[PDB]
Amino acid sequence: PARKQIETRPEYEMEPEQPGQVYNLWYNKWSGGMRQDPLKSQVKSETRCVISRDSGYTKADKNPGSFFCLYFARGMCSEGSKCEYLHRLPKDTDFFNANVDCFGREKHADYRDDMGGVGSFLRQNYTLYVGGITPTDDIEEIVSRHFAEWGDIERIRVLNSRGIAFITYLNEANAQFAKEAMAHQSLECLNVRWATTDPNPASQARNQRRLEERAANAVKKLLPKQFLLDLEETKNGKXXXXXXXXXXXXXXXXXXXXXXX
Amino acid sequence: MAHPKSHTNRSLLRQLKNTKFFQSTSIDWVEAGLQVCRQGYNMLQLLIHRKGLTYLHLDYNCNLKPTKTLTTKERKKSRFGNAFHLMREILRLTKL
Amino acid sequence: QPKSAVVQQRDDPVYIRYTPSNQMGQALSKQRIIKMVTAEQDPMEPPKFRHKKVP
Amino acid sequence: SSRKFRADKRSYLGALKYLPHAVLKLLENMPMPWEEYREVKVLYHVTG
RNA sequence: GUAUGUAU
RNA sequence: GAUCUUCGGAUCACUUUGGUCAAAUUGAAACGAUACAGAGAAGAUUAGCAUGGCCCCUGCACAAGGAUGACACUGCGACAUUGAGAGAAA
Ligand SMILES: [Mg+2]
Ligand SMILES: [Mg+2]
Ligand SMILES: [Mg+2]
Ligand SMILES: [Mg+2]
Repeated sequence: PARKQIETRPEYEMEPEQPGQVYNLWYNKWSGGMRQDPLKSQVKSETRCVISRDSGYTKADKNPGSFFCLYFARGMCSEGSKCEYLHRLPKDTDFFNANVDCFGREKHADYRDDMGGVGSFLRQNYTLYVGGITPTDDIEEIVSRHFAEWGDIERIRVLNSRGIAFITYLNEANAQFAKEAMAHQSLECLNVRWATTDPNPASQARNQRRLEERAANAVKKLLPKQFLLDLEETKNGKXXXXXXXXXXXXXXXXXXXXXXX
Repeated sequence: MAHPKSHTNRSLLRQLKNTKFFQSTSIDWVEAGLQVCRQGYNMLQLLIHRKGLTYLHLDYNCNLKPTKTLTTKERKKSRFGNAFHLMREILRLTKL
Repeated sequence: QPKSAVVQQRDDPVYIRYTPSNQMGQALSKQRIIKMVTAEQDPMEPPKFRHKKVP
Repeated sequence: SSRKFRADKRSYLGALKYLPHAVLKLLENMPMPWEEYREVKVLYHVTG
């Protein structure tokens, strides 16, 4: 099972900027004139993965608490079949915890300036910042075709004035996963970055409301059944008599009353 | 001449041998001369690069020299100190 | 003084018991015996962090 | 040069401190003219 | 027209 | 496996894994290119020492340098009034 997208792999050797990048043995990079060429100008990927075609069983699937392979989302996981990490999309079951990005890489304090491949653990982002090509208004058919495959979406926005998209996602795991796969692809290469808070008050309140709702759902399992019984009971009653009756009976507090009788 | 002080034996080279980071073996002298002479070459290179001072290159004969030719602003960064140089010229001897 | 080469091994495995306090819920106690040990620092590695200056 | 040993590189400078002490053990052992080669003993940092 | 800083 | 010794039965040996990524664009130096401007002390030229820190480089340095390294503020006020004249509100 599995597909090894490239059996061979890639070996890195270079002399960019022709006359001497030197190479800084301490931190493995080159150093010379034209730093503007290094800031911008990222070159297109050689491969993109197709989900339905490539995905399959792995050695990780047998192990309960694994991660996904980073190279799978890049579409070059030379192992493929006998890969140690999962070769699927992140579902609601997969879970993970706070300081860990879906791919296993640890999170950090507070973002990059240019918004890198991992985000902060102090704020949560289900979103993605992009920079795309603009043929006509069939862009939205193209965007919705590709990004929908990587995960369950909440809402695709596509600003046509500036070729940019704020793509939120249903599961946070898909968002981290989605960014890597989309990034460095053609529809120049798409530019993928973590999203800053969207401008204006109303929109933020709308997002805050969604996050709060998400938290409430998470809490909801936790609360005591009698407390659970109540809010639900009150909504159904929308009852008074029942409440009164309950009050009379009452007259670790619940435990103490239980202990007495 | 002082008459020597009473003391327990410290001995550095048997402390390092007691941690799990050093191992022991027996080889030829000239091998372990080259070993050092190299080790020191790198240990300076990695210092030169960590400072991002990457327009100077040490020759394999512990000889430091600029390539680019620098501004006065780029020279003040170079200005390696009384130690490093002493450490270097002690290597130049070991090499010979 | 950084104590060059002077490397000491506090090499008594410190054993402990840890009584957990119903954190989320569920399993409560058990008591779980932890066994602490000191990983013995490589002699060479220079300082592991910078001197941040804050008012 | 290679990334495979990007860990070590922190220690490698750490060694620098004890280079002058390696020179000195080495020269106090130089083999002497009548010897053809001489075998010695060594401590190495497993880091090389 | 650099020593030394400001902007991309 | 080896040594004793009933084919039972002994005895010797006991839980590895220094990991900031699992495959060098988007998670660990910035400098450089370019443009502008272009060097304290109340004429002009000019040595300097200090001074204060969320500014720092070179230096083994509690020497010394880096333009004297660079950068550096100075309304308020704890409010009385006097005596006269005019105005609007109680
Ligand atoms: Mg001075
Ligand atoms: Mg002057
Ligand atoms: Mg001067
Ligand atoms: Mg001063």
